[PDB]
Amino acid sequence: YEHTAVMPNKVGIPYKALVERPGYAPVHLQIQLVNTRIIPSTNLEYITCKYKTKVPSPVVKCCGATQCTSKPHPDYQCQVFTGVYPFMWGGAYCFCDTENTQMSEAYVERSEECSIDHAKAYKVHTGTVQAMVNITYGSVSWRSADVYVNGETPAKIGDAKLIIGPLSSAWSPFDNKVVVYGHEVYNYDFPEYGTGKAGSFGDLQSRTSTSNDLYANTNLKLQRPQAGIVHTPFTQAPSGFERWKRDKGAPLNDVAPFGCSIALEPLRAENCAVGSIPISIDIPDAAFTRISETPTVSDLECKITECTYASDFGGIATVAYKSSKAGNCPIHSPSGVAVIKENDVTLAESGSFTFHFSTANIHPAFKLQVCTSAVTCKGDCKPPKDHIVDYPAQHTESFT
Amino acid sequence: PTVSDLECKITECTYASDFGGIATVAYKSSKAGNCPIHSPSGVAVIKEN
Repeated sequence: YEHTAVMPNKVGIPYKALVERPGYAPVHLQIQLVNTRIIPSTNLEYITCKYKTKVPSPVVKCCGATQCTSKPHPDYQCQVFTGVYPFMWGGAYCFCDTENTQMSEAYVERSEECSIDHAKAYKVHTGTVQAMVNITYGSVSWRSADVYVNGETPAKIGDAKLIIGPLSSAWSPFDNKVVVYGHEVYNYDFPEYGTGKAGSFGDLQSRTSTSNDLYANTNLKLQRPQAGIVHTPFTQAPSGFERWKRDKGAPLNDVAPFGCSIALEPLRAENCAVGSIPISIDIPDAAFTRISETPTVSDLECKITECTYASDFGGIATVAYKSSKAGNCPIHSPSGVAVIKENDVTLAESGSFTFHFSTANIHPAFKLQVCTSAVTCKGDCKPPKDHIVDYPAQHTESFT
Repeated sequence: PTVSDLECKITECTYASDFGGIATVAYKSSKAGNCPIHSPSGVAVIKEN
């Protein structure tokens, strides 16, 4: 009567199920968990990415105490070096003949590559989550409502009233703190902004793009510019945009107990083939077409016309229908066991009518609930040789 | 899918392997359509494709 389904996510080739009803004709669902998306309430904690030591010009004090005055960008590396007297054409600027100093100074500033192609941390909370889901319904055979994933607000679009969620499209495998580097979202904790994570994620930590301030524990180490040369060499640990895609933590575009893949995101959940959104529909008696205002199919028999073995649509099977009433006649197989493209089958008494479907097996022995009548549409399913369709129509290859 | 019932009897035949022998067949089938035929021994050689 009210076909709940926490059936595997599908997004690539919709899956189908059947509301059995004996008072009224059974009515189809196409439960398309196409968006398993998230709407976190979040906070940009820090961009990370490979640095650029766009050095401030060294505040060289050569004697009379060394003074290095700081300029914008917290975490300011400055190191005196002696035994080098500064030349640039043969020149000098140092102001002792008892000290030959070259004082190298370097701060971290965001790379220009940080602007475009970069890692991005987040403090991720559940927030005001939502997902949209198709239910084909009645004999209208389409309605795709979008409601909050937490139940909360039902919405009746077409015949069915459709409730999406609770939470199963409101969380990805994110932790509270996550760093993201590419497609791959990395469940990488840190104790808020203001912390140092050199040689990992948060080596650079800018809270603004095209930075003028950041926190850069990048393991920045100045070395001696030997032979009276004036330059600043920067020795620095690799970043969250120099690797961590094979020095990976938990690479979410390659792992997920949410059964999804993830991109460079404040956390959304792309392309889920399992991760089941628990779907709940409130379908009144009205939402069905009634038993005697539809056929009640009696004397039916099913045989293939030609099924296709593959969890993609194309399998067909005539059913030599014959009933005791006439009308419209919704059809569907019980669950994703056979996923039927035809939400509705036309029915005339003593005729024969092919419907469309998809199977996860070579024998199409799925019941089809033809307006208060099951029938096994057994026969022969000739595969399309080789299935390259991205996901199974069934929803997880649920067998007929 | 499977050819379900049928019975055959002459409508005057040949005593010869010349093609001229005919026989009506009260055919019936799981689904109506075409049905290629030939004797499965080839003792009757059938001109009907």
